[PDB]
Amino acid sequence: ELQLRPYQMEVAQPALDGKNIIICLPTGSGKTRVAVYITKDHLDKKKQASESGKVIVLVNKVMLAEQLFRKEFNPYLKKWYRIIGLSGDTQLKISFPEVVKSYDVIISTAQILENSLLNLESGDDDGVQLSDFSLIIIDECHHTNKEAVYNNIMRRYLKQKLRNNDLKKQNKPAIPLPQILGLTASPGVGAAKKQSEAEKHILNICANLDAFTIKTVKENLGQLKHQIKEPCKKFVIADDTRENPFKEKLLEIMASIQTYCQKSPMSDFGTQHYEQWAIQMEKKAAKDGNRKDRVCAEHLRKYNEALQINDTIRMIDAYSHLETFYTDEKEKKFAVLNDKSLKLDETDEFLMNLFFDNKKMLKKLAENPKYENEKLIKLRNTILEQFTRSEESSRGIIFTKTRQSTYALSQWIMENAKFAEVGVKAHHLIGAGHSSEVKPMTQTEQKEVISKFRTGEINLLIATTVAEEGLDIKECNIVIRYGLVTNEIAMVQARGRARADESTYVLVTSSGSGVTEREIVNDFREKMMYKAINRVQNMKPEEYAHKILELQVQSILEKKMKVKRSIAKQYNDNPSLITLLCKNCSMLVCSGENIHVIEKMHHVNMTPEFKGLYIVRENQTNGEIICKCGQAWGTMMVHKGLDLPCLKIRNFVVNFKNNSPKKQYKKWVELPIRFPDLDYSEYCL
RNA sequence: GUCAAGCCGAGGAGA
RNA sequence: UCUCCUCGGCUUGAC
Ligand SMILES: Nc1ncnc2c1ncn2[C@@H]1O[C@H](COP(=O)(O)OP(=O)(O)O)[C@@H](O)[C@H]1O
Ligand SMILES: [Mg+2]
Ligand SMILES: [Zn+2]
Repeated sequence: ELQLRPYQMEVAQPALDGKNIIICLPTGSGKTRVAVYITKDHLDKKKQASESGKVIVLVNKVMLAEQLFRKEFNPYLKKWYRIIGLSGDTQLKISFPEVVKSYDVIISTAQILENSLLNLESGDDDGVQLSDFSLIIIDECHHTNKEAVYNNIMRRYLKQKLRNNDLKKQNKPAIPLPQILGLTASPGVGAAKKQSEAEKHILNICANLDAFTIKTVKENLGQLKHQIKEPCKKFVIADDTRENPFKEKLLEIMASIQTYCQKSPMSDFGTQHYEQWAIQMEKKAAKDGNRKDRVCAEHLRKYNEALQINDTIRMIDAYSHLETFYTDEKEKKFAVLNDKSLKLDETDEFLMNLFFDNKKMLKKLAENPKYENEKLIKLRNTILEQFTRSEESSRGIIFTKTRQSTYALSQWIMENAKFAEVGVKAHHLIGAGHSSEVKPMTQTEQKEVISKFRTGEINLLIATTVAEEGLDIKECNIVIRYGLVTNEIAMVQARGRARADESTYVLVTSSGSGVTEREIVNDFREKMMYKAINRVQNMKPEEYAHKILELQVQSILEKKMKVKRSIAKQYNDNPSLITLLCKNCSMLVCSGENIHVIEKMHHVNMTPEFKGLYIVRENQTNGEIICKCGQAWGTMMVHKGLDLPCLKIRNFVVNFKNNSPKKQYKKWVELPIRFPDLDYSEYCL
């Protein structure tokens, strides 16, 4: 039933007899289909030889497992073989190693594999080896770089390859390694300023995958072009000539707080260097115990966030953001005040009497349809133009950086009627990150959105970086780029998603940022890498071989050194040689001896002395903890009945017993000293 | 069928 | 060395 194309045949041809190789063709050229044909050929070959053989497909995401368990492998190969798709959300029943030798055609998110490998290498948890396979197939090879996921697998593969080659000249017995087929669209250039460094990068990839060719289509090209096309590029620039009543109204507050602080930014309001200045200022102030300087740092950081979204989003969203923030703040203050406690503050009183007195005003200055936003009006024009031009023949995708962005966009495009009168149904899309003010999403919710859009029930999918790679849509036209430039790969992989006729690509930039600049940079890199590929394809085989062997050895030796600096590198097993203080206030909290651990992940104290100090701010089981001063400390945790209040070290501050170089660490794993697990013998009767 | 929390690794961007 | 964003994975719990 599965049908082929000609160029598919010629590009596949060498892989059909050994030849572990790489492929790169433009998006939507049957890469999956040619892979599927190679699967069928491989296994039929191994059976007609009466030999054993199995296949593992690797992706770098969680949708693609079921994407390709639904649409391309399973519908064609169900008859002759069993198939199974694995991800980070499919509740298995057996384990991974057992299904290595049960279903015979697997598909996996990557890290499942490496987990099982290092389990086989560390303990007796069953695990798996590479000799338990006959073929690895890869999608989106180009992530094979410095310390990525795929790279560890290929490091182990190359190590065993060199062992095989050392046994080539020492013994007869050697292990037959599995074949490797890599697929991509752009192997991509890793930050090279020239054509030659880019060539070197291609060779680094190819040696990190044990390649022999690339096999770009050149012969059967008319077939491609009559069958495949590209969109038309389009730039959309918009400049500001407004924002003096609102934006400057906030820069006013910034100057006011700085003149309350006596601290010079020495840079511009509304950027990242200003942020970094505030961050280091805060870290030093907490390293000094100085209040009045960390706190305006944190607030000015919030104002900078508000400005940076004001570069992208209306006044109203930032008003909402800081409304949530100071709402939480006043909640903490009232919770402290409402707990045999009488005291008042001077800083926080100043900040709040500075803000809330302008809260109503800024809400009044928020709602103004005149200067809503340049880029937003521009996309209104672009969108409505397209969705009027197509007459129900639309399928939309939108990209951006953050998620709060996406939520606001979906909300507001549900609000406005010019978008609803056309009936451009909308929904956003994100990866399962349980960290935001935003409400997170679920895997099943993601898949339902995929199905509703492929159904066409949604007309525009707002998507974060989960949606550059994959999402084999049947046919869509309109894709855009809301003020985002990362590299050449995101550009090309998004610019080729309109798998349909009369496709378009768009960028939406502000003139006050080097964005279209990097647009052109990525364009040049795209032109550059094809020339580099044409160079290496015409390379001599023996010279190619020598170079890839060099780079294999370089990758393996680099691992070893990165291992040498990580043998221990910090092994002071100093249990309680510290004191943890609060960070806002310089209030002592705990020592190291009262601390214990659960699950060898979570660090906690479980003594009444730490108990009778904090407050539980209400929304109910997982409660949030706060300080007496007003600092947030941690979250509750009900572990085996024990109501242990766990915390985050990033909120607290260090003070050693020896000489007190106060520091911040941002996470537990970084620091040297060790804490023990908690024997439950305590807290009994 | 629902929800919450924390931990870790990696990439990209910027400085 | 720092920051931001993003992604993938792992455990605990509650309905
Ligand atoms: N042999 C074939 N004949 C016709 N169309 C094909 C064939 N093989 C694949 N396709 C088309 O290719 C599309 C899949 O492209 P795909 O390779 O998944 O994109 P990407 O390369 O970005 O992963 C499908 O929509 C399908 O219609
Ligand atoms: Mg693909
Ligand atoms: Zn405190």
